Amino acid sequence: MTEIATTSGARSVGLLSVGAYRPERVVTNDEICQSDEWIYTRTGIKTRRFAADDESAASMATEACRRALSNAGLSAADIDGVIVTTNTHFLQTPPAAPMVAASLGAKGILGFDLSAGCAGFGYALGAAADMIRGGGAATMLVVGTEKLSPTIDMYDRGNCFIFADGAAAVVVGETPFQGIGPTVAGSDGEQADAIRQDIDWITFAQNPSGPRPFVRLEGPAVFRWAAFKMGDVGRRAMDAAGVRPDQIDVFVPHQANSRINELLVKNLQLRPDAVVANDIEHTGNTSAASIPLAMAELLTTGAAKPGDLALLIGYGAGLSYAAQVVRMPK
Amino acid sequence: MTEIATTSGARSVGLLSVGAYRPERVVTNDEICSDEWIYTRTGIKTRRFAADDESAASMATEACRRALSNAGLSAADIDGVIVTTNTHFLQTPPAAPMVAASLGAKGILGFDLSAGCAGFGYALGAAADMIRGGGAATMLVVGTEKLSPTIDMYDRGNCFIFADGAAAVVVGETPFQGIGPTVAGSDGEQADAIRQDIDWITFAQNPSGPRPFVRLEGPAVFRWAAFKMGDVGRRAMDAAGVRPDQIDVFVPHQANSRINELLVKNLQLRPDAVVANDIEHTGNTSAASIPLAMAELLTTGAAKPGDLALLIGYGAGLSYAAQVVRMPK
Ligand SMILES: *C(=O)OCCCCCCCCCC
Ligand SMILES: *C(=O)OCCCCCCCCCC
Repeated sequence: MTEIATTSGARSVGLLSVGAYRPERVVTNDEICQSDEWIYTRTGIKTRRFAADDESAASMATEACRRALSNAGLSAADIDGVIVTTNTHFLQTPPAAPMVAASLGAKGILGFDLSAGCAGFGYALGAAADMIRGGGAATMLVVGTEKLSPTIDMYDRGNCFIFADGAAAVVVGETPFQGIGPTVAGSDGEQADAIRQDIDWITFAQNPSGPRPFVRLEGPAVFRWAAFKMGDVGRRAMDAAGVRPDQIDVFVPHQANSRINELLVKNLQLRPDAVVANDIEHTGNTSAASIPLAMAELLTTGAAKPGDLALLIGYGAGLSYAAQVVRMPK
Repeated sequence: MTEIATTSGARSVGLLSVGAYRPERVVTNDEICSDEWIYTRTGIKTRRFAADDESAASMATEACRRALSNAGLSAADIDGVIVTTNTHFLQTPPAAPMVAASLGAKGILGFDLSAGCAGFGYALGAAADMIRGGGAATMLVVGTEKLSPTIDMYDRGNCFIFADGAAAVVVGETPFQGIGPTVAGSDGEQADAIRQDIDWITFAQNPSGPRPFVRLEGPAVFRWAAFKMGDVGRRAMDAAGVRPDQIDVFVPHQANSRINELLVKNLQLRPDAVVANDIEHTGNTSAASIPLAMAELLTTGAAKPGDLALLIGYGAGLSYAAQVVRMPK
């Protein structure tokens, strides 16, 4: 017999940088609601950004990657691979990743698209770290990108003010100390219909002049699942990384709803002075992009500092969750 | 001052089994279209089309069941599932949690990976990487495809190529290393070579225009695969510390027989190396093609468990992913 060779990579892996792209167009509650107080009270959202018509999930991802590279002090030549996590790449094929790689001037590098609803970022982060420690790569881009605005039913009074557009990217590479803890993840396939495209594209393709697909949300069900189950997920993620709740400096949950996230902060028993991501206020829910965008906002404003111990929790569609403890990038 | 735990799982990981699902309905060249014309160009004689109530997700579930059974394991033994596909026709929810739920392991981690036909290679790599990192001990990786609804029956360039099916592998700890290092890359400059021609949203906003279909720039894909994947193969063998002459089984993506015939020669394998030819009765099932081709070779007994196999996935995005594995089941 011949033994199949095993390779090895870096032991200590971390977030070198974050780079964010936010579309120019600002849509206020008052503009979209044709009550600002009503929306803000229920969601925590005041405004959100909508991408232009010529912008796409891939194009915003590219801009975000450019910015992440600059913040890590790297060129595209330094990158070994790129994972795009998104739910709004509106082509079955080709994937976004190779297009992103090409736009960045690194056309040959490995990459794929990963879809796990709002939790794809934690999954892609975990995969990158695993890949780098495995020896399959040394430095990687992970980019959450989302163009949700064309998917919104503007007569759906349950969700139309929730979803928004944007992209943010992290660079994952070797660090002097461990910077990304073990990935804690799971799902609940039994509640798959809680967040969905209501009509599959093929059913629609065969009757284009009938009702078209839009995003649908069973809000109460999602609220209850997130608010009550994600505490245990955070604890698992902290326990795996060997850290206590009181050691957490920064909490970055998925920016789905402020009320959900306030309940999680309380459930997680964090320090009274722990810094909690609240990017949703002017960014809305940008799904796969929300955590890294929220990371960027905290670093941009000086609320968080690079090296801060952060707990990230992603939750959402499919009913999927992914969580991990990290050190803040940049 | 605050340590983030450094961990690890099993260093030696491998394929414990493969399970295949193929739809009942056999469509012949004669039914679809000239038998000799298609066969000369592609090596396809027949292909399988899934029923209307079948999906990529449902077929993935069935492929997983069989894989589990072939490994002598149940859903309880699995820590996660990766579904790779290009024909999950929902933006959300992802297929993976639905497959987990249908297996009776609704709580397990999982996600959808899309990378054209190279998705299996990437997902295999990712699954092994995850296990060695300690994030899981045993995983399912399933390639699945319902390609028939995407075919334009008037596209005389490709209508006879694509078909339906699913196959899954169980990935877990093995006594000896069973999955070589991932060799992967892409060429985004040739993104339009294999594509959905009209994006779903553009189509939704103009229902009076044409509907989307799979489009293929054959020549451009042929050239790229036939002359570039040889080197990819060599890089994957080199990474696994194996010579071409040690390869028992070669499993390229079942895109086209003629491409694959040129690849076999370029790769300089043993005259008696076994070459996957599942395309003949399965057609091109994209992401499902490689595990399906593995299962076909094991079923006929052309390949045996333990055999040293070279896998090369190539296709859309212009993406490729390759590794050397030991044959499972
Ligand atoms: C996080 O859980 O958010 C999920 C949002 C993804 C919705 C995808 C859009 C589906 C509708 C397509 C018209
Ligand atoms: C392997 O390279 O396969 C790529 C083919 C995937 C085709 C997806 C279908 C796109 C058309 C949707 C109507």
